[PDB]
Amino acid sequence: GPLQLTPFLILLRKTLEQLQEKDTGNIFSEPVPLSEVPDYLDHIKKPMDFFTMKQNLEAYRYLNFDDFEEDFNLIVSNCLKYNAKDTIFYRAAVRLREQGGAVLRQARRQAEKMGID
Amino acid sequence: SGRGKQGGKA
Repeated sequence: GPLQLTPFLILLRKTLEQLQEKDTGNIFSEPVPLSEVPDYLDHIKKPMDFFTMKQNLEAYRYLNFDDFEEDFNLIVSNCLKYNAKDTIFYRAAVRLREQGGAVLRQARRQAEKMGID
Repeated sequence: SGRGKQGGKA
C-alpha cells in the first residue's frame, strides 16, 4: 500500500503499536460489529478502535498529537459508557486507560521536542 | 450501558 514517511507519522506508528500492546485481549483491535450489537449507536455517537486509528494515521488524517490522543480516549470512553462496570470489557478499558496514559505522556514529549505536537 | 456484548461475563 501507499506509505508516507515523515517524523510525525513515524512517531504516531510507534505510539500506536505501544498502545495496542497494552490491549492484551485484542478487545479494541476492530470496530464493534453493529450487526451483532444492534443497540451500540443508540449510546455511542462516534465508535473508535485501533484498526480505524491505523487507517486514519496512514491516510494523514491525524495532523497533530491532540487529535490522535482524542481518538484513543474515545476507544476508552465509549467502552466505559456502553458496557456495565462488572463486564470484562469495562475492566479492560480501565486497564487500557491507565497503561495508555503513560504511553501518551512519553510520546507527546517527543512530539513537542521535535517540532511536531 | 446498553444491552451488552456477548462474552463479557467476569
